Amino acid sequence: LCPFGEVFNATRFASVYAWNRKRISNCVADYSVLYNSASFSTFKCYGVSPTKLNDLCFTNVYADSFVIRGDEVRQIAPGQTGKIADYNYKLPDDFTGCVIAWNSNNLDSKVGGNYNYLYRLFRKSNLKPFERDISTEIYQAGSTPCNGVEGFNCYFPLQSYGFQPTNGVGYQPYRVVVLSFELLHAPATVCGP
Amino acid sequence: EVQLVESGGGLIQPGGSLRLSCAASGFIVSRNYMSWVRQAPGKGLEWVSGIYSGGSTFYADSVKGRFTISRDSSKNTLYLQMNSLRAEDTAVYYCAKDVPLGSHYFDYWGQGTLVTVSSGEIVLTQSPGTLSLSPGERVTLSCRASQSVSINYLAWYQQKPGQAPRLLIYGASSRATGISDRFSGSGSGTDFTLTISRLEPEDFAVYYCQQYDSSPLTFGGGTKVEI
Ligand SMILES: *[C@@H]1O[C@H](CO)[C@@H](O)[C@H](O)[C@H]1NC(C)=O
Repeated sequence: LCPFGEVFNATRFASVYAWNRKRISNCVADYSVLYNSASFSTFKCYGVSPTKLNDLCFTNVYADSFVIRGDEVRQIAPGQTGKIADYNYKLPDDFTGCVIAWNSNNLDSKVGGNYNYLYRLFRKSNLKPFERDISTEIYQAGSTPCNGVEGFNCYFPLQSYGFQPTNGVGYQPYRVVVLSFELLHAPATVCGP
Repeated sequence: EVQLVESGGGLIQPGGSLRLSCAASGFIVSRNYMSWVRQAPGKGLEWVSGIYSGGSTFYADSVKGRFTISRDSSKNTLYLQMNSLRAEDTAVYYCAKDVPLGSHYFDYWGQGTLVTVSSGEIVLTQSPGTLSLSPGERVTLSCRASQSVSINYLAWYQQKPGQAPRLLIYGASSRATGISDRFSGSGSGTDFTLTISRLEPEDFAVYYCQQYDSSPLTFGGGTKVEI
């Protein structure tokens, strides 16, 4: 039985800039069960559907997961741009899989603010699909080298969401799980019922 | 320090095209977020286009497909190519340096260049429309939002006659650098206020609020304060 519980029901989620990837392999999964397993505000599949995923074995099944704010969930979709798609987590233009999200204000916000979740704000270029950038080097926005010092034109590249329970939905935390699927001339070990 | 200087503009025939440029000092253009903002007599202050540090570009719906924002690394210059120009594009255009929080506000502005063409957003409502007071008096300006601005992403600008806007308040209550302490912002949710405690002749200006909670960023209509 595939360890989707470990992904979806994890107690803590990754910051989007350091998004987690769990490889799924050598197990049976019930994606129709997954679909109805909770209230998901987003459950969008590209090239597949839950009903049809149960019918096939796949080769490379990945579950990526992270936290972003409500207004950014739209960026976890093929062809999107924005700080999240460009500098944190980028889906390929022709992605095969499912994007699943739910509001996690009850878990990830705190009175006084959760500043534990981070996103990359400054980057000189955009991520390739499924790329991860975990560097924390000072971003040099001007012509003078920074040499590890924060200050003027020298920015720490990450910024925090400040998750407070009284935030509007657009600024409330959302947990996101991205399921990837490939069918190759390779062993296919993640199967349905 | 930071300097933004537009060139290009002028009088163009409807459907013509035109390129604005913005030479910047004090930061590398191709590494920062930058924007174009325009001021038309009818539509007031209006975001036009933005470019990200990594190159992604964004456009207001009214200009999408006609305008192109770009930059030249070698010249430290931001550009705005305007094609298929319409009468409604008549405006003073500002290049602006973004503070990239929420949908962004602007701590540095260019000088403004006039272009004349011949022949779901949060709405900010400003009250009142014009005030006339004497020096030393206290004034409070209202900004009401059509939706809650949940983490106080509301800025205030001062635009003196013939000048670019100048940021006074960000985060609803934080004063920008060098701003006098008799400017005071407050409020939350949908109701924000700017208070100027002892009016001085130099305070003669229009005051604009701007929400950076949601995209696109939007400005209030302005309250003119006459002294
Ligand atoms: C998460 O936990 C609930 C309750 O224990 C369970 O019913 C559900 O199937 C779990 N979700 C997944 C994806 O395993």
